[PDB]
Amino acid sequence: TRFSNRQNKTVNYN
Amino acid sequence: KESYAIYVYKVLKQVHPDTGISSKAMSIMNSFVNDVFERIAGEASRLAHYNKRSTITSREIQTAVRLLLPGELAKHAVSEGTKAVTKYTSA
Amino acid sequence: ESYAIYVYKVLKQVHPDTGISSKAMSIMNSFVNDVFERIAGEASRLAHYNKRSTITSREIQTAVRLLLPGELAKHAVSEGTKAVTKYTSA
Amino acid sequence: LIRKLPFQRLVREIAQDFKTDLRFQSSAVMALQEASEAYLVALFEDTNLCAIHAKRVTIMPKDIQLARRIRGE
Amino acid sequence: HRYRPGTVALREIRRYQKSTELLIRKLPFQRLVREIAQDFKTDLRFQSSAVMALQEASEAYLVALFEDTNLCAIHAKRVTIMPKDIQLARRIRGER
Amino acid sequence: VLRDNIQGITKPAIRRLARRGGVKRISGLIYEETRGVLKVFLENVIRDAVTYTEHAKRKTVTAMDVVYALKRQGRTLYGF
Amino acid sequence: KVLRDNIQGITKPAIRRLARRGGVKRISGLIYEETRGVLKVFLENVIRDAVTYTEHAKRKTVTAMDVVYALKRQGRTL
Amino acid sequence: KTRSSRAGLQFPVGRVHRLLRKGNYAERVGAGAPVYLAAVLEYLTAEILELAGNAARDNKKTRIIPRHLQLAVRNDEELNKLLGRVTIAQGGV
Amino acid sequence: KTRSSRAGLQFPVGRVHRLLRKGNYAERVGAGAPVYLAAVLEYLTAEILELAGNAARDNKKTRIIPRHLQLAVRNDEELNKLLGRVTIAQGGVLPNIQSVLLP
DNA sequence: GAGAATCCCGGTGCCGAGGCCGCTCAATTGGTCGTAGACAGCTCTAGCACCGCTTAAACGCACGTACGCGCTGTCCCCCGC
DNA sequence: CGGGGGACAGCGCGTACGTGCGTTTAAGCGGTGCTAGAGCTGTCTACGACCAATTGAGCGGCCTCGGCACCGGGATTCTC
Repeated sequence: TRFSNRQNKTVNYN
Repeated sequence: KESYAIYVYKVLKQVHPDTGISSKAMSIMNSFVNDVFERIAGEASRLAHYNKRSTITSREIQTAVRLLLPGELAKHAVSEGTKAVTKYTSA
Repeated sequence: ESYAIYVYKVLKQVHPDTGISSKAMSIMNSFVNDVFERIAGEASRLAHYNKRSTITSREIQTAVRLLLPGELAKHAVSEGTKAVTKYTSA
Repeated sequence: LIRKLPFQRLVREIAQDFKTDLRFQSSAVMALQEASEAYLVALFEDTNLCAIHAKRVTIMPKDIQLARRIRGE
Repeated sequence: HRYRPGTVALREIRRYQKSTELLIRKLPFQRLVREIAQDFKTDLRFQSSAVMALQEASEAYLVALFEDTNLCAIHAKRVTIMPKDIQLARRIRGER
Repeated sequence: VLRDNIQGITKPAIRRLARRGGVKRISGLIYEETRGVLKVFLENVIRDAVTYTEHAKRKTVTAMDVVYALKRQGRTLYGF
Repeated sequence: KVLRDNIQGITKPAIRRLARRGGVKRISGLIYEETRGVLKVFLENVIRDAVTYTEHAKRKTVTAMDVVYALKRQGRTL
Repeated sequence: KTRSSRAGLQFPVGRVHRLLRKGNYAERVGAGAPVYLAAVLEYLTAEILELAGNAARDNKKTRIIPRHLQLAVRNDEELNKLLGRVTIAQGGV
Repeated sequence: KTRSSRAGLQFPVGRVHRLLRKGNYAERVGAGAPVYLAAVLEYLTAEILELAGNAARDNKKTRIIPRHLQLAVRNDEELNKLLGRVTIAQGGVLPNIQSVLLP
């Protein structure tokens, strides 16, 4: 709901 | 005592309410919040002194953040600040 | 405004034969302002940490020990002590 | 990774050199461990970069001296 | 005759260390900065002294990088400077 | 063309600088590499200087603005 | 009981573990004594300022907050 | 309504407005400045927390922990390069 | 008489005090602070000026010039540590060579 | 051994440095008012030292191999004119 | 453009580093026990801030003289 403006690289942290 | 953890909880629930947070991480957020605050404020102050100004305004912080902050984060944050102060002032 | 007059005073005290290029004096003028800012910054930080309203000799005295390397610091600090004591008596 | 008891005994030794009488919060010791580990690991990554640039698998003390000069100094 | 390679280099190194002038050509630098600044604003009527300060800053920064990378090259035990030594230098300096 | 001016900082000028750097022997690659490094560095500093300049809302950039830009980059230059 | 811990406390296996964390493949047997020295210097640098912070508080005890002040400015420069 | 809720912001504008005085940063402060400050503070923390939430979620943990923060911080080059001198206690490499 | 001469110092104590208040570094200043500062400043300036004078005399100039200042600071390890991030226009570099480069 | 480069010596120009004078602003002096800091006391807790016990880690030695170092030969490039 | 030197690759050899194994050692954790100083509170006095007046020094401008730099010639020193 606190949306994020930047468009950024998707990450997998698993 | 004078701490943001409740505000961290607010935005945490606002951003990822499926995630808890360790008190350690919460403290790191508090340390982080204080660090960025003193960074932007100290800059804006010294800019105001450089401009011979006894007052700090939206422009000073809007300039300082554009100085401190990476280019995307800057214009995104700047837009967020201008939107917010627009809502505040229009209210 | 400038320190050049005082720069000349100290210069003639230490090397009365010599002169200086105004370029070099401008270098000194920038340098003294730099060190003055740096020391004042540390004084502010110390005062803020200790919730003090004021800067005293104690604050600058300790801060110098943080800026300077220890031998230069020892000279600076003892000279400052002598200066402030002479001001206190005179 | 590094052992709190030896580490803190070293820390107290060095403090004893400056003050000659101290007390320490355990949180201070923890913080010093975290700082020292992070600093050392970073310096290791640098010195490894140096060693591979010299086409060695072993790091050498020369690589430490060089890395410390170039980054630190 | 021809002086053997490096003796010229050594004596010019000694000259340039002992001398103190700006080594980069003046107008080329003035133009270069004029262009790259223009990406950020339509027109800046630069104070020339500001250009001079930029010239000094750039010279100092480059020469520092050059001596660092030369230290890298000698650690390699080459004497030819290679771009990889620059990349390493910037990496270790944390500039990359 | 001023882009070509980044090439227009000539090979022998770079050589002169390298001699002040004390370096003995240099490969042909280094010139473009250093041109890139310089471009990045200078672009950053001027970006900061112009940010000051526009905050003062005047068309003139000053040396003082450059000094502040370097200072916030984290490096200091005297004589101004 | 003749040995003294301050050097010895930092010891080959722990250094090896730090190197492995640092991704190092292999190490000369000489390295450890360099790193101990460097560590001493690094430690020496920070703790001196923490002492002086503690002096300005006139307290006998050194807190993590004093450490944070010394470590903050010194870490950013280094 | 409160200044924060007037701005829609989730941070203590009154505190920071006070802090701007309390830190001597200037003897005067203009009403938008603490508001504008609060807006960017909220934005900044949201960006990092979003990444850290993914890190916890990816690690199958509800708890955000220094590891998850550190992993997030180092994965964005901008945050990482912004935070290049910040060190995370108990944040592994 | 002037506070500087009451202390016995050349640097302008009144200037220092004004600059401290202008810089608002704290709400208040104790009267000893500006004199102690002026003292340490004067000491530092004398100390560096000795080395610059020495360099100028070795160049057998009477006028000190920026080169002499650079050579002074880069000779003193203490000043150099104090000034490691500081750069001097027209200062050049301290002449030095890695012996392995020599023939 | 010879040639090229570097240094020293002398003269002249050009400007900057140093000094003088007068004016204006800052610094100094004195008094008043309040608050911040200093001083003292009390209570709480965290820090320090040592023992008890388990277990894991560290140390020392031997065995093996792999990596580093040095040598040699060829080729390209960069340096010098 | 030409020539020479450095760079690169490949090969051999020896030593050092890594791994395994066993035994020793100290860390890690918990508990014992106490005292110091940490922190907080209250009170009082000194010190600085503020205001006003006066005086002297510093700043700015101008002038004069000396120092430094540049140019030319000859001798010394290094290099092939």
